[PDB]
Amino acid sequence: VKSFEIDKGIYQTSNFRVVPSGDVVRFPNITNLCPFGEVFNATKFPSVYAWERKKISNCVADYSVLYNSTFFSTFKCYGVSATKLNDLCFSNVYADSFVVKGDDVRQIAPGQTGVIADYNYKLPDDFMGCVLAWNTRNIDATSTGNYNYKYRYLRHGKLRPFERDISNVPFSPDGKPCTPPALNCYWPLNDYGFYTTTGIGYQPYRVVVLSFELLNAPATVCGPKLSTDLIKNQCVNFNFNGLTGTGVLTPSSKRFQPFQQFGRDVSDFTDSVRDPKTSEILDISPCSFGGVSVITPGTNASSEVAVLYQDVNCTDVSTAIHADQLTPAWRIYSTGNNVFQTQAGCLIGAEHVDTSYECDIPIGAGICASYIVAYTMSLGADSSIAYSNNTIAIPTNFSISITTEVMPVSMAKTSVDCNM
Amino acid sequence: SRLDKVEAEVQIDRLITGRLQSLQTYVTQQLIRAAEIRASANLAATKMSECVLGQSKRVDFCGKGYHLMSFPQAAPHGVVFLHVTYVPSQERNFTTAPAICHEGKAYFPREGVFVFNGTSWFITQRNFFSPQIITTDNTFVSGNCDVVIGIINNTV
Amino acid sequence: YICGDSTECANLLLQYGSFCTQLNRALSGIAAEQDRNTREVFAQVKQMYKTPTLKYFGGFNFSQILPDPLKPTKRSFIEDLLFNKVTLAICAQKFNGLTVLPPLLTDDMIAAYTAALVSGTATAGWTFGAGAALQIPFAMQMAYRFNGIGVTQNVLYENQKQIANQFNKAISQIQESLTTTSTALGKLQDVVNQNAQALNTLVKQLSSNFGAISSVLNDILSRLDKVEAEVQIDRLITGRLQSLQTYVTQQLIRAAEIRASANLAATKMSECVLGQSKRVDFCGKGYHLMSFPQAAPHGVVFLHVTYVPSQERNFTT
Amino acid sequence: YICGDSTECANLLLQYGSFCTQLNRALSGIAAEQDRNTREVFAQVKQM
Repeated sequence: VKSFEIDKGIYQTSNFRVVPSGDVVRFPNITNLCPFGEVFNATKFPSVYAWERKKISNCVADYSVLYNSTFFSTFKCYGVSATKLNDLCFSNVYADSFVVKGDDVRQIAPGQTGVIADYNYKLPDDFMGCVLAWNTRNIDATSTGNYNYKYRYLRHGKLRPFERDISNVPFSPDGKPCTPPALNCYWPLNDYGFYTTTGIGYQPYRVVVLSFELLNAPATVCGPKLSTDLIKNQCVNFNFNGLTGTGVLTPSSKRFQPFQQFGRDVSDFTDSVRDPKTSEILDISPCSFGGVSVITPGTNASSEVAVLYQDVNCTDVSTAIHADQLTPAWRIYSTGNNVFQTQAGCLIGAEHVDTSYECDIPIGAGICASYIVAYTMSLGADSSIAYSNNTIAIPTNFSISITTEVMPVSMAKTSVDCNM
Repeated sequence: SRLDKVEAEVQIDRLITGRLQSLQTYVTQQLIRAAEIRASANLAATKMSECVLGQSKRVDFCGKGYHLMSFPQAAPHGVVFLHVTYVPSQERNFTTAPAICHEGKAYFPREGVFVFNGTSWFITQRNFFSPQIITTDNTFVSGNCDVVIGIINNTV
Repeated sequence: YICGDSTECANLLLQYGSFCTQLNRALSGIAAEQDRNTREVFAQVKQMYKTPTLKYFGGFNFSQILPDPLKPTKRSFIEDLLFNKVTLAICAQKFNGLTVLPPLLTDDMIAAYTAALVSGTATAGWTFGAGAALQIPFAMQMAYRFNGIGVTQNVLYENQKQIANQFNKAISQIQESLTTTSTALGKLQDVVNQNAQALNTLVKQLSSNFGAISSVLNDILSRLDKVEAEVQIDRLITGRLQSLQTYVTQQLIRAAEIRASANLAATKMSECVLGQSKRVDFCGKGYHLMSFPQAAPHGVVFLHVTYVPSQERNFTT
Repeated sequence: YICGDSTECANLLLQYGSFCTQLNRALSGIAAEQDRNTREVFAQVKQM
C-alpha cells in the first residue's frame, strides 16, 4: 500500500500458489524405430497424380534426423514448431510422397492453389503437419530426358482436400467420351521434361507431406522420452501423449469409454485423463492458489500480523510452508497455530475465543478478529424482556444527542487533454 | 531514435491502443463513480430540504433519535449534517387499562394511548411522562361496557 | 483466468502493466460494498431480544413467523419456504481462477436478526429503536397503530376477534400462496440467474478463441518455438483481458443497481418496520398498519400489513 | 454494425466468442426494464 503507518484492517495483497514438486511423464511402452530411413531414403517415388499415403504407427520417432542434416532443401512446418516437435506422441502419422518440378514448392500450402496443387494434390486449411522437399537432380534427371513422370492439368472442377485422380478420362469440356486426337478431346496427362544441365527450376524435387492426425486415438508414435510413475495427491507437472499441464492426480469415478481418452469436463477443462498404462485418473489441476491478506492491528498498538489464505483447507498449507513451496516465500516466518473453519481459509496466527466481541475485523464467514484473537461474532448485546400484562415503561428524563452525518456531493472535477 | 518505418507505426498503434483502453476505462469508471456520487448528492439535497428546513417525521432517516432540529456545515467536497435528535431514557413501570368503564359505557381516551391506570389516576402522553387529570374532554362516549377489559370508576 | 501458468506468458502479462491489481481492487471493493449493504439493511438493532415463546397474543398467531426451538433449524417456517423456493442455477477448487467468497454475515445470524426485528416489533412497544422498549402487550400497539390511519380506538377493541381471524387467515393464505405458487418471487432468482449468465459467459469466453490457433493455453505451448509464440499468446491475452474487463465493468454496474435496491431496502426496514410510515403507497398498498421482515437468499422479503376498507354506501353531506 | 455482410468477415466475427449475443442480451434487458419503468410510473391504477 506504499506507506509506513498502516491502520487496522484486512488488506488484500499478492497471490499465493503451490509450486509443483515432482515431474510425471506417462507414455505408452511401445518401442520401435520409424521407417523414416525407409521412406526418405527410398528408390520408387510416385508422381503427383498418384501420390502415395503411407501410415506410420507403433513407433518411436527421433525428429533429429530431420534437423541434423543438410540433405533437405525446403523444410517448413505449418501447424507445429520445429524444435518442440518430439514433445507430442502423435496418433497414426501419414506420409504423402510425390515428385514435383523445381517450381512447385510455392504451391503446396493451405490455399495458394496455382495449377498442380489445384488440379492434383489439395490440402485442407488447418490440419497440417510439416512439408519437406529436396532436390534430386543427380538421381533421375537425365539430360536426355526423364519422360516417366506425369501430371494432370484437365479436371472438371477443382479438388476437395486429400483426394487423388488417377483415371485417364478422355477430357472434353462437355462430357463427350471422345477419341483423342479429336478437337477439344485430349488426354489430361502431361510429362515433365526433367533434364540434368538445365535450370534449377526444372530440376526434380521429392516432396514428403507429414500429416499429423492429432490425438484421435491412444497415441502410438512417440518421441524419445522417459516415463516416471504416478505421484497421487501431490502437485506435479504433466506430460502425457499430447497433453501437458500442472496439477494434482487422483483415481477416478468414471464410466469411461474404450475409445475416449480425455475429459474436457465442462468447457475445455481436462479434469480426467486415461493413463497410457491402464488406468483412469481425475485431474485437479488447481493444486492450490488464491490471494493472501494481512490482518494487522494498526502499527501503533502492535506490529504482529496474521496471514489469511482464502481458498484452502489448512492441510496443503502446512506442508507447502514446511517444505518451502509457496510463491510468497518468506524469510522470517513461523506458525504457532492454525485456525481453520468458516471456509474462508487458513488463518495463520490466531486463537479461537468463545468470548466474542463487536466484530472489529471482517474475516470471511462470521469470524471476526481483534487486538491476537479470532472469535466468531457477538451480533449484539443479548437480552430478554419481561413481556407480562398491563405494566408499561415510560421514559421520564430524556437527552439530546447531536449526531454527525457525512454526505459527499461532488467528486473531483477533472479533465483530460486527450491529445497529450 | 531507432525507428524506421510502418514497423514503428505498428508499435505506436500498440501504444495508442493500450493507452486508449486505459483512458476509456478511466472515463467509464469515473462515470460510474459520478452516478453513485450524484445518487448520494440527491440524498443530501433531500436531507437538506427535509431535515434542515423542517421537522421530518420519518424515522431513522435524519438522525437516530426523533430529529428535533438539523444544522448543516460545509466540507471539502462534501457536506456534514448535525442532526439534533431527541433521545428519551429513564424507563418506568406502570400498569394500564385500555378503557374506562365508568357507568356501563366505553371511554377510550384520545388517540394518544396509555390511560394511566397506575392505581387508576390519570391519562398521559406516549413518550414524555405527563399525567393529566381525567375529564370528559380527555375521552368520549363509546358504546356500552362490552369490550372494556379494565374497569375504572369515578370519571370526574 | 488470464494465462493459467506457463513461465513466459506471465512476462507477456507484465508487458500490459498492472491490470490484475486493478481488477482485484475493484472486485474487493464490490465485495466490501455488498457486505456494507447487508450491515446497513439488517444490523440496525443493537439490543437483540429473545423470542417470548408464547407466539399467540389475543388472537394473533405468530406461528411460523418466529422460529421454533422445537424445530431443528433456527429459522422460521416461512423463511424455509422461501429458501426452498429460490433455486440456484470441504472447499471449492477450480482452475478458472474464479471463486464465490462466502458472505460475512452468515445466514443463521441473518435469521437471528430477523427474529430480533419481529420480536421487538411484536414486543417492546411502539418506541422501538431510539430507546429500548416500553413493555406494551401488542394489543395496545396496534390500538396505537390505528391512529396513524385516522380512525379511533373503537375499531380494534370492539372487533378484536374478527381482526385476529382475518389476520391469521391472511397469514395462512400467505403460506398457501407461497408454497405452490410461481414467479411472484422473481427478482431474487433474476439476480442469481444474471450472476450465472455473467459467470458462465465468462467461462465460455475462456473456451472461445480470439483469432489464435488454439483456444487454450498449453496446447500452443507444445508447438511454440519463438515470436509466433508471442504472437498467439498476445492475441489470447488481449482477448481474455477485454472479456474479463467487460465482466468487471458489468459487475460494477450491477453492484450500483443492487446498492440502489439496498438503500431502498434499508430505507423501508427503517421506515416501515420500526414505525408507521404515513406516506402512501410506499411501504404497502393500503394504509400500512404494520410491516415485518423475513430473510431471503441474497435479498429481503417484507410482509406489509395494510388496511383496505371496502363496503361502500351512499350518504349525502 | 460490426461486419455488415461479406462471406468470411462473419467467420472472423465468430472467432471472437459470443460478444454479439452479449450485446443483444444487454440491449434487450434495457428494453424490458424501461418497459417496466413505464409500467411502474403510469400503470398504478387498478380501476380506470
